[PDB]
Amino acid sequence: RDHWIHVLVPVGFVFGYYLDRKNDEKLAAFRNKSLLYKRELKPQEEVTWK
Amino acid sequence: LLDLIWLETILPKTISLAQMKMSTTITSQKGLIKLYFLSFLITILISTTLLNFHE
Amino acid sequence: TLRWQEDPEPEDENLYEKNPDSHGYDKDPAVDVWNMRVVFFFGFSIVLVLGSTFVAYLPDYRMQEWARREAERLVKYREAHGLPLMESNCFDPSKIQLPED
Amino acid sequence: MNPIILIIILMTVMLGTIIVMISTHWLLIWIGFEMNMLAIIPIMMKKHNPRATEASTKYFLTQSTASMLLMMAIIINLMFSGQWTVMKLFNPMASMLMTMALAMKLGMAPFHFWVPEVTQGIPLSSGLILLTWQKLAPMSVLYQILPSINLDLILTLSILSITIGGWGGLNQTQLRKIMAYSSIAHMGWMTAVLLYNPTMTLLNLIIYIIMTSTMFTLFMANSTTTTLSLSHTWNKAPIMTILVLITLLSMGGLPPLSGFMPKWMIIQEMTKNDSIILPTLMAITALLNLYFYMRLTYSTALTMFPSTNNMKMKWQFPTTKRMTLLPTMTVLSTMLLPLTPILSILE
Amino acid sequence: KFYIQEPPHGSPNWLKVGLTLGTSAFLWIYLIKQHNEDVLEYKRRNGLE
Amino acid sequence: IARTFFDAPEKNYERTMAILQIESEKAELRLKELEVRRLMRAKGDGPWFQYPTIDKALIDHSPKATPDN
Amino acid sequence: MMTGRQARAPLQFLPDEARSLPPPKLTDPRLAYIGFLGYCSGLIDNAIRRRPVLSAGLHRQFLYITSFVFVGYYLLKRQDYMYAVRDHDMFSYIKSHPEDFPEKDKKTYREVFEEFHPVR
Amino acid sequence: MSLVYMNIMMAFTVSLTGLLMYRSHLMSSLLCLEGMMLSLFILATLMILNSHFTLASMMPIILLVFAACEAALGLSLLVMVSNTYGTDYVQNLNLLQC
Amino acid sequence: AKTLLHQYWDIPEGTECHRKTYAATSIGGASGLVVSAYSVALKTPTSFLEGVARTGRYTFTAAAIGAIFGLTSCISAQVREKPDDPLNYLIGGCAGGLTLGARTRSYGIGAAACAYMGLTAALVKMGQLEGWKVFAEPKV
Amino acid sequence: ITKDMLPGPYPKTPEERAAAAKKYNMRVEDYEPYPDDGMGYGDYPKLPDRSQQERDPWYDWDHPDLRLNWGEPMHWDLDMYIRNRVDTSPTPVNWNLMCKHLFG
Amino acid sequence: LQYGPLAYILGEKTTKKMTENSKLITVDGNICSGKSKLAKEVAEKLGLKHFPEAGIHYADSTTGDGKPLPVRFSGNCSLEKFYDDPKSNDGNSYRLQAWLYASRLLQYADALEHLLSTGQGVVLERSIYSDFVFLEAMYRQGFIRKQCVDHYNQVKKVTVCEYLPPHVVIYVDVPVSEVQSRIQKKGNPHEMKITSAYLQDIENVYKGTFLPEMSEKCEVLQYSAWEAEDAEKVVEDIQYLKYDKGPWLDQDDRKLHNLRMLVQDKLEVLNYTSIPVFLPEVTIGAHQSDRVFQEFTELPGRKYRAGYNEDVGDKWIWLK
Amino acid sequence: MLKYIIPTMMLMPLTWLSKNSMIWINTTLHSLLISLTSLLLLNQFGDNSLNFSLTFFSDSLSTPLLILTMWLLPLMLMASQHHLSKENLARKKLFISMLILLQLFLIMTFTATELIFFYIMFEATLVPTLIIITRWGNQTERLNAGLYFLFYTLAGSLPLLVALIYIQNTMGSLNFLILQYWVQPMPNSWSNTFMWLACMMAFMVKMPLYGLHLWLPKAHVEAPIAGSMVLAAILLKLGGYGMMRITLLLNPITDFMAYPFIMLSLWGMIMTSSICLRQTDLKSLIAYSSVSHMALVIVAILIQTPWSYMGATALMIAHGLTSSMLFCLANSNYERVHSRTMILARGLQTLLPLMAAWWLLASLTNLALPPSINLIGELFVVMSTFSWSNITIILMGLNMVITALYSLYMLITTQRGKHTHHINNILPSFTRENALMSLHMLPLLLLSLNPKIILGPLY
Amino acid sequence: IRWTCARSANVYPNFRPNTKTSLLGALFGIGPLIFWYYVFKTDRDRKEKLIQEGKLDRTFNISY
Amino acid sequence: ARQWQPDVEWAEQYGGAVM
Amino acid sequence: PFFDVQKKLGVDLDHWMTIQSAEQPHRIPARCHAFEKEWIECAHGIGSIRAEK
Repeated sequence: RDHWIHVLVPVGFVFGYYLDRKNDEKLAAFRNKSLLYKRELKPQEEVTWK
Repeated sequence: LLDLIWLETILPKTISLAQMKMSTTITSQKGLIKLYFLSFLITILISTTLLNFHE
Repeated sequence: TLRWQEDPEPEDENLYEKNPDSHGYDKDPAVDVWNMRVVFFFGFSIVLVLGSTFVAYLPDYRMQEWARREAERLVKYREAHGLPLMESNCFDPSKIQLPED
Repeated sequence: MNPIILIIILMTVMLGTIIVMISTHWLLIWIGFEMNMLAIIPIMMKKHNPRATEASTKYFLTQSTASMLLMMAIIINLMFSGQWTVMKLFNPMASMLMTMALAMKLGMAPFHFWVPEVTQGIPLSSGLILLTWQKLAPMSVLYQILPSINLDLILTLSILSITIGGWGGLNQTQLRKIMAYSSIAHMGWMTAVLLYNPTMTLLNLIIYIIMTSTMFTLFMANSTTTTLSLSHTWNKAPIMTILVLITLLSMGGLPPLSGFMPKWMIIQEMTKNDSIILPTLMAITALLNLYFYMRLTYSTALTMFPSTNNMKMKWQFPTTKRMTLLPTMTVLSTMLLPLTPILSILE
Repeated sequence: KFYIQEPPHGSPNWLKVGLTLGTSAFLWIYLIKQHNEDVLEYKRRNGLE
Repeated sequence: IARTFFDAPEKNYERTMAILQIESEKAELRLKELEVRRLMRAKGDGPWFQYPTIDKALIDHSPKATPDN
Repeated sequence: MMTGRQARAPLQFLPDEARSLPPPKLTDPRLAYIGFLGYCSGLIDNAIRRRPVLSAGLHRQFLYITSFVFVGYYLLKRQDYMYAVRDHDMFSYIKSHPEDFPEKDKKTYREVFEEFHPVR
Repeated sequence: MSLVYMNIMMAFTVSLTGLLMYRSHLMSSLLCLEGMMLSLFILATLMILNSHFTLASMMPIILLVFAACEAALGLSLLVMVSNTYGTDYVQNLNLLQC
Repeated sequence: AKTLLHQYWDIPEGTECHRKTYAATSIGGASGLVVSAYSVALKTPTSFLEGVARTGRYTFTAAAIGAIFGLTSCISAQVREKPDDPLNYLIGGCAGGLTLGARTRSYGIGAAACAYMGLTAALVKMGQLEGWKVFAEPKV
Repeated sequence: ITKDMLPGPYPKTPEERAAAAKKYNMRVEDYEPYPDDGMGYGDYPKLPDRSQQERDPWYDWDHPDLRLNWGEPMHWDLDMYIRNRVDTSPTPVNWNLMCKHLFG
Repeated sequence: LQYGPLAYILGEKTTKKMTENSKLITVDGNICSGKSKLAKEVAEKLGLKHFPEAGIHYADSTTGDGKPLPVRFSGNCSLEKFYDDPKSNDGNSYRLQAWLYASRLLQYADALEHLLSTGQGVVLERSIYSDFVFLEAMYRQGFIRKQCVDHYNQVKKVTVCEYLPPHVVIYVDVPVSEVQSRIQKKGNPHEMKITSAYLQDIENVYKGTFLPEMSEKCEVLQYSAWEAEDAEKVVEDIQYLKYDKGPWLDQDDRKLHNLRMLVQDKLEVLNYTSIPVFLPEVTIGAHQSDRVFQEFTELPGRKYRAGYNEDVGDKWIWLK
Repeated sequence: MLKYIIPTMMLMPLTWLSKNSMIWINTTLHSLLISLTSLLLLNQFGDNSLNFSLTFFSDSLSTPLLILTMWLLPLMLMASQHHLSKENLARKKLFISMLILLQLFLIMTFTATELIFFYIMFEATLVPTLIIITRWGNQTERLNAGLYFLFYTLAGSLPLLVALIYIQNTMGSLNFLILQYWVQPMPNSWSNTFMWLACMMAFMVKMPLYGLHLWLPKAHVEAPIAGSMVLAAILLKLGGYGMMRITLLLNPITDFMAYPFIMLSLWGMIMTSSICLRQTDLKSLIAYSSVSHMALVIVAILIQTPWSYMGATALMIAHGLTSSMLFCLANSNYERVHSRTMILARGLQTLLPLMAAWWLLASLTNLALPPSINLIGELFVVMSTFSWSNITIILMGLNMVITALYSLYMLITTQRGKHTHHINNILPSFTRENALMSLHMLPLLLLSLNPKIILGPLY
Repeated sequence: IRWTCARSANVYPNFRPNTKTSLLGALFGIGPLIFWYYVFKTDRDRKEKLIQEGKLDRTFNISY
Repeated sequence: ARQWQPDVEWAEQYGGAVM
Repeated sequence: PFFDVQKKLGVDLDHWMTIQSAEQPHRIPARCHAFEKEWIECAHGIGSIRAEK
């Protein structure tokens, strides 16, 4: 490819964006446990947020 | 008077002159071992008799 | 007096001589035009206009207008039951234990 | 010097330091110290110059006085304790004598006068061997006897070493004297934290060893002994100037480089013991070390001093020096901050 | 040819290349074997398997 | 914009609660560590600050040349 | 500080109890950083000898990365072991001496009194 | 403590003060250093023989030999100085002031 | 060197100016004696009488510094009617700085010595009041 | 530009005064430096302290707006005495008379 | 590095290869003494390697492809400009003298390396021990200043002490009149601009300061213009010499090992040529040096090391 | 916060593997892409801040600074590509790498929830800035300027490190949220006095405060154009951000301990403003204007009222934009006339009309013309200081004169009058310079339409 | 260039600290600072005394 | 015009026996 | 650092000469064998602080 270098910055965003999502999986200790948003789970809803 | 002279004088330049003078006084040694060992004896005598580092 | 070897200062270059259509970005004309196009496209038509559209349509920034709606509830409650419109205490004075003196 | 004889002498130096490190008897500590001195004397006499002879004579006299004071301390502790086990001493006079003996061995102020002298008169490799390897065994002996170390004496020696090292390095033009005064200031830093947490002393010792090794390796690779040849280095090879700029930046404790790692940790072990004046004073004094490092970086890499006509000839020959572990030591000394908790392996 | 004097690094030292690649492969296989042994030992000790 | 790019307020709320719990536990652990280090430096009865003494396995208990020892 | 803890099993890099802890993952961020350090050292080795930096000596760069990753993995394992030892000693000393660590009466804000300093 | 301990310690002290104040020569300072080593020898063997420390009697001989070896090294350095300036004066060892 | 500071500090502030002045003069004289000993050791005088003159000059300068500082601090603490205040020691430090300027026969050294010695003496009094430690015992 | 063209310290000996007057392109007897009170003026000349409105409005200057010539030693407060700023030109009536009349 | 301490340990001693013919012979004379061919004549009698006299482009012939580089990269001086303008204001005379001294030093290092590595004798012309006879001949003619002589003396003092003098030095005696006759005979147009006083000063410093200087450190043989035409007599004289003078006798294997390690490091040999002494004749400014170095890097086969240049067609770079 | 750090650190392979003719195009394109990406930080809530992980967070104070930084990097890339056109390629790549490293350090300094991480990268911002100033500065005095800047910053900020470690040992944590919920009042003692001084003096130097500002009219002058942008538009605001963060823990000692420093700014912003009336140098004039504006910010922070805090946020953003634009205009004039003195080139409206229009608009935004956000910030600080005390309005009002008295003065001698006769190299304005001016100015006037996104976290 | 170098870069080497320069620096450097500090301290002390005694009119003052 | 770089006297004052 | 090579490797190099109540040639006792023996059996394994207090 003559100009493959122009994928260096965008995909480095996307993978980096994905990393932030993984951090949410490490911070779900109080998911559907906060006193303000404690709510019974809807049918066919395993989690309130991902 | 203020920005170009006095504020330039009191904080940075007096400090710079002090460190330059101290550096010149520290490294004015003639490289004589006799004076170095006399200083060693003075240091030992001061630490034993005056500063009381051996009690 | 004899002095060291040194190149003399070069004369100031004019970009409009060798390129009368120069945009001032580069000496190469194609690189010049492409740099101008990149700057004008990604600066004005990508960040500025779309950023203004994004900021103009922010989803209820800092909950601000929501509070106004809540006020339009609360007064509607507090003017209907004869209650004072605002109390002078933030918390209930019954549930505060003052130190004795 | 024969390569076999040089190798045997270097292993004798290593064996002496190891003997000091691994022994549990005071007589073997003394024996290892004499082994180290006797085997390191000829390395300073590698070139057979009058300056090397005078440097070796001064080093011999200082080490002899230090070893005799150490033996006096050992004998006093023998009399007042009846045992030879390398542990806390049982007399304040013996502890004081041993502390000043090890301070004379390490080059602490006001026993520092030989360090800028001797390092000037010996080659670069021998100076590196001195300023890095000779400081391992006395630091181990100081590590083992810290229950009996007087706090007043060791803190006085630390602040004197730091102040005198900064004010001495402020004046020099020669590189070896600059490294000597920098060494004096760094050992003031290392001994200031010894009685609070010796793991920080180990960490600062390791970081200082890596930095001094990198700087001396760069100087040997460029064959530079004064500041003007280090200025000349920009024409011959610019990458060497970039490396010495980064290493001198790291040696001053400038974050995010690894030289910020020891001293900051030292502060973290001295505000725990509610000592606030001393670490602030030591940082304020280490700003002078940062100053002459900045002067060296100004002369070397941030500007371009004029060169000569014969330097063009040096453009036609690649370097052939065995720059052993230079990239590894350059990387390890500058980008080691994000692995700061690794110091827990030294606890 | 181009150079009047033959460079010392004109041709690759194939023995050194062989030792380099061999010790790199050996270090990698030792590392992955040690990691597998460590994780199996940890799972055996702490009971989760 | 809220559906595509922005996080929900509930997700941010519970993430902040988890963060606060983790750093609160870390801070209490740090304070307990400082207190424990001070106590073991003061008394020396615990596993830290155990400076070495002389091992008693080096003593000879065989009868000597003189009975008075 | 821990000099008496490692006084009955001396000169052990990783003792038996270190096998009771989970080993670090091979995709650890610290291991990746140490491998990046090894790659940077390989690039510097290429640079200071007047070689093409990104081209010459692929086997040397691979050996640099592998050796750095090996040493870093062992050092990380030792680091987590010694931090676990620190935590274990701390909790054991807290448990053994209950009188020195009294539980504090955790009052709410309706009983406590805080002085108000107005900003005006 | 005993009287001879005071006398030996005073001998060590005066030899130390003799070492630390160079007069003209270097051989005199070397002799002062060997006097310090001799006083250390005497103090150590008096303490050892007083308390009937049997094995420790092997020690002062080593304390001689090693230090005596060091003395030989010192002599060689003096000879090298005598090969440069023709005399063992200490006021010629100042080439490293600058 | 610990008994001199103890005998200076056990006198309550603004009670007896003579004993405080004598104690501060003794402390200054000890400091000047140490400085003169190091000066005549490191830099050899050309004659014996030159060395005695330099030692006497340094000792008298530092003794005058201590005497003026102690006298001014005690007088100011007496007349201002507050013993626990760092401003009194700041005034004493500037008086000592003016004494240094009078000894060295210059004005700029006197002004700089006033400023920095007043700051240092105020810091010393603040540390004595608040119990700041420079040689802190290892407690953690 | 060369290092000997920049202003230097206060001249005391007559030959330094002559060299300073040669440097500033003026006669030796017309060159009066500022008094040596340590205010940083150095050897810069003390000009007759007149505004640029007092110059000849018909003589052709090198800078017609500034009423200035190329190479002329400019005043220490030339940025103060330009035609856009404070003027010192003579008035038909006296200064004290103006002040007294306005205040009264 | 194919040689070092490890090769010396395993048994590569330089005393095993040194024969009786392993001699360093230097042939001298005036600028037109006819010494040149005479040295070549010696080189075809005892089987000795003949190094020609080091010019401006000797180092360019040693390294790279062997071609002479443009003069802005090597030397930055001209011999013809010196002959036409001996008192030039750009300091061409001393710059050329310093560059020629550096070239002679490099040639002496190469000769010593060849002699100590192969055991074959080497014939040289006008070594570093006989270069100052030009420099004073400049200074006695008023061509250069005294500080140039001071800088040359400093450089020579710090770089000549680490080498060994030749075994035999051969001097050709030709008068300045016959020298100018030969100069008119050859017909190089810039060479008639030389002066007779310059050649007389060259001869005077050859006879009064050079031959008495190395009379004791090496065996000196002097010949006239017609004894030099017979090479058989010359090799008969040099084959009947009893070498008992100079420092070549007390040379152990360790000393020759150290000398061979010194001469094989070319950057260490030229370490003290560019001492930081700022003279207007040799000091090159920052911008000019930067521009010339950037031009030098752009030459083919010069950007990288001697085996890592793809533009000249080097393969397996990724495995080297 | 990993979605912005990773592309910024991937900009270095982008600028190190590009061709010798397309480094500027690629770097400008991808930095503009990152500036567009930066708008996803506006998800702010009226009660809670935006917390990403244990390491990074961003409330409504850090968000405008982050957007300004990642918008400012392409502007520096476009500005600094004319005086480096003849430069060697490797040094060009090193300059771009220094700019990239500076942006990375800044955007992770503004988001660190823990205070010692903030300190570490707040001082990591020193190295690329100092390298740029002392390497690509033009004249002799760049070395002295770099020494002054570095030593003022470090000598002011080492006690900040000591105080922060003391806070970590005493309170038990340095997380900003934990400190928000665990803050204890600071009583009256000398220890707390020096605690306040150690926490404040670093930001006092970096603000800069009057009397500690001596490093500004050197480092803002000897530096190149991109160095001038970062020096005037982020780092001063970085000190202000640190001041806003750390004033939380220093209550209620501040209520008297801020008493001298306010005066040191309240008089100070007079004196430096008067300096701009008698400055022979254009860059020095802009630097002293920056000193005056940041002193006004200092007063606003020290009186600690809500209106002052929103005024300080708006003032910091607007002053950064205006100072960067003014430095760009001065650098264009310096490139055309090859001298920095203001009186040399006059009457440029006759030759360069559109650049004269940009000069007029920049000067109008400098003297706080309504309804620009400069006037909004200045006005809010004025209301808060009037609430603080009455006579302060005098110290405001006189400043409101003197500011205009230099700004229009800067408009006149550079643009109005008769042109200099002997200067005949006044080329017509390039498209690059005009594009740089428009990209500097149009966001400011657009921010005048919706200012509520820069009014701080307590809007 | 001579004028600019005299106005900016030549002020410090030609400065000598004497009675006139020191008195002018102390009079014009820390004079107004002390004056404004005393004025603002006096006004705010009076205002705080009036506020805490319930004397100052603060009826509609809810924006500060 | 161009960037200033140290001349002979700068290197001489940086290259003496002492600073 | 004190690298305990001897205890790791099980070798004895200088432990026989460290104390006075150790094994001696011909079992010759010192004059203070019992006192040092009692002190050593007290202070074994309790640390330096508890040993000295």
